[PDB]
Amino acid sequence: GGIGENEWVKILRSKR
Amino acid sequence: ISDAYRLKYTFGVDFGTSYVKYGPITLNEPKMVQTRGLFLRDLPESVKMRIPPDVLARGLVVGDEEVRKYLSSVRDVQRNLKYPLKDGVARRDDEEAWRVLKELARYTLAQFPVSDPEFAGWLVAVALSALAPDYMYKAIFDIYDELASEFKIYAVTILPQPLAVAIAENAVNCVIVEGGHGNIQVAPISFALIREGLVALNRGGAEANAITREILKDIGYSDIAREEYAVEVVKRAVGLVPRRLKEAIRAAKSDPDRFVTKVRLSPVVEVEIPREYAWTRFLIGEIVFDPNHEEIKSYIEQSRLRIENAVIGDVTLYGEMDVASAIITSLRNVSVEIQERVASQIILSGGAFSWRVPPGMEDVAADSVTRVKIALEEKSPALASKVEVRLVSEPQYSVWRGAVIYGYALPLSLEWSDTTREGWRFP
Ligand SMILES: Nc1ncnc2c1ncn2[C@@H]1O[C@H](COP(=O)(O)OP(=O)(O)O)[C@@H](O)[C@H]1O
Repeated sequence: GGIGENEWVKILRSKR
Repeated sequence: ISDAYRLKYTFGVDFGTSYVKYGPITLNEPKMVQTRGLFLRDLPESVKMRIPPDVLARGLVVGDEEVRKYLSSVRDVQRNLKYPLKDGVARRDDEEAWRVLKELARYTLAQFPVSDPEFAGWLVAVALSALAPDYMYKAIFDIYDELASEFKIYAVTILPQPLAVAIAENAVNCVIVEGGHGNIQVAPISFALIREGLVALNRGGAEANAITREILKDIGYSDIAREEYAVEVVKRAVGLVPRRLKEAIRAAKSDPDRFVTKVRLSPVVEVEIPREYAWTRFLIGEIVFDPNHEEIKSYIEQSRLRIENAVIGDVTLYGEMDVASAIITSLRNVSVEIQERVASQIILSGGAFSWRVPPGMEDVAADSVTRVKIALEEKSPALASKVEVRLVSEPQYSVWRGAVIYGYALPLSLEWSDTTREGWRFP
């Protein structure tokens, strides 16, 4: 449940 | 706006049908306040004499302690207590509903002051029901734009509650089942909310309370049953979920002493569930999963309970459909490619699924995960053999946790679009 391991962080940061 | 800044000043607000969960990303658990406001009308001069002038002039109170302060004074509180989201949607022209929502938005920000100069406003992430129409998104944005003149607010975004659960759970491909007081939302998530698969049920914790109230009257506690707070305490204390209802009822009628129980409501008041009615504990937990049982229909036939469809805009909320059928319907309404990705993980969330099994009752009673697995094994053995079902660690807090993660990660270069329904607005 940590932020660093959460796969959604990379998905969301890729949005344009 | 640095990374460190967003790890301090992301602010999450989950507008539930009965509770708002709120606060900064630095909290270990969110604060909670009931999704309601009390209008101060028709008060005796005796009572009005001792109310602060600024409160009397405002005429509307939010906050749990503050509403409790004045509730005893209002004789007719059905007319004066307003619940703006009891079915997840505030109607466009319901001015009292939107006034209560603005007051709640103000109150929640007011609980967290400033004392560090490098602060230039919150980054607010709001979660709303998947049922919310476009005009609700616009009205919520308007509220926070107006409050930006009273509080420092750098940016605002909005997302649907089922997507927030998937983010909190680190699950990019899943089916979410989110159940609160008002309704159940079923939605597939595959890198986004798959709208075509949304299925909504017109049952929730309110229905568990409704049948608890009718049981209490049958036992002989009609006066207690008129108090909503007391029905809530009894529901949480005595409700049970059966593994299979007919087997649970046979066990409780053969050995009723196993299932009798007592509930303390105050230093003076206590409620007892006696032998004749001990089996009815299983109706209270079962009704959210499946209402199609003769013992529930009996109260409908007496005009003492309602189970019906509702329509809100473009979505029908089904009264009778069981939770397993809703999961199977949701999958059928999306493409096979999506089904193969999401059908592996079913995730239950929301307070309506909080049930625990008392020690010793494992032979006849169930938690929510077990009840849903049993249902899936009956209606789709293939799916049941391949799926994992779980309940989130903190059923009432999962949406808020996903909202703060979303607010932390969504790029600030992504501007709100009315076409894609995502992005930031800057007051
Ligand atoms: N321990 C519990 N047992 C049974 N029901 C519970 C429990 N805790 C909370 N609930 C129910 O959960 C519901 C609140 O769910 P919540 O996730 O806050 O969403 P919402 O704000 O939409 O109601 C209420 O109907 C409440 O009675």
